[PDB]
Formats: sequence, structure tokens, C-alpha cells
Amino acid sequence: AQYEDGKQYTTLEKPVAGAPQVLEFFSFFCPHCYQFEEVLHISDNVKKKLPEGVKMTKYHVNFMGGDLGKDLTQAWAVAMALGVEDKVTVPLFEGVQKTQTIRSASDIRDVFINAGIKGEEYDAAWNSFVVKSLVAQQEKAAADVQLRGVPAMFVNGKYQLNPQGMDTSNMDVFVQQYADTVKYLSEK
Repeated sequence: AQYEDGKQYTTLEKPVAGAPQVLEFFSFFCPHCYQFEEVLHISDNVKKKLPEGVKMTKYHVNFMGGDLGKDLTQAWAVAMALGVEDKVTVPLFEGVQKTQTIRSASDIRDVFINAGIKGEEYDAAWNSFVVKSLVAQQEKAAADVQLRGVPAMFVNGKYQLNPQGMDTSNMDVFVQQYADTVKYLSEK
């Protein structure tokens, strides 16, 4: 077949009931994630090919970068609660991997301030139970799939993308193969 289990994707032994349709995991410490966001724009090209009625979810993980890793998962909860993902993703990636100006929670906070979220608004979010539950959701979803590596994408809680088995000679071709694979899996 043209799409083979074990080739462009793998099947979960232990399928995850009720999971989001397209579920993506990343870390601001993760170098392929930087690439996926800044150079390849994976999330975006997947969206552009997904059917109608299919929502896309993206979660941060704790297992990279120790304490800062966890702060970042809480900051991403804040970003999701306020709907400001599109305004903080690039500066968080660049602050962590390019400029190395993010070394503490206060430095994470600065990124939001500079992006125009009000201090007051950020700190209230940071400390809110709605954000605590959003952190729990991120952790649970990673836990439900035994996640030890990022970037990762799961379709309908049963299929996991396998980019290792795709040509990387041309970046554009890679992205389309990736998005086309998500679409195929979505229709499965």
C-alpha cells in the first residue's frame, strides 16, 4: 500500500479513547520543534489540508529542560487560556534556543509583556485554577500515550506520525507528505 503502518505512521497498541482529533506535542527546548514551527510550519500546513469539522490541539511537555520546562508548560497553559499562542510561540522558541535570554519564569513572563499581554492579566492567569486544570490536561494527554519524545503528532488517539520514514531532501516535499499523511489518517 502507499501508506503503511510502520512507515509514515505507527499504530498505538493502546488506543486512547476520547482523545483530540489532531493532537500535537512539543517543547520550547526541542530542536526539531523549533524547525517544525519556524522553518516548516507543520501545524499550519496540516491545518490547510484538514477536512471541515476537525479541531487541532497543541500541548507542551515537561520532560525537557527541568524546572524551566515545567514553567514553560504552565506558560503555554496561560497562552491557551488567553488565546495568545500566535503571539508568544516564536519569541519563546527564540528566547530559549536562539538568544538564550530565557532563564527563569520572569524571563518567560517578559516575552508575554513585550507581546502586549498586561502584567496584571498574565499573573492572574498564571495563578488561576483554570490554568492549573489546563496544565493537568497537557500532562494527562502526554501520559495517555507514553510520550518520551517530541515533536509528536497523534491522530484520533490511535495513530502516531512517523517523520523518520519520509524524505528530508526537500523541506517542502517533507511538509506536504507529512500533512497528506495526517489527512489520510484523519479519513481512516
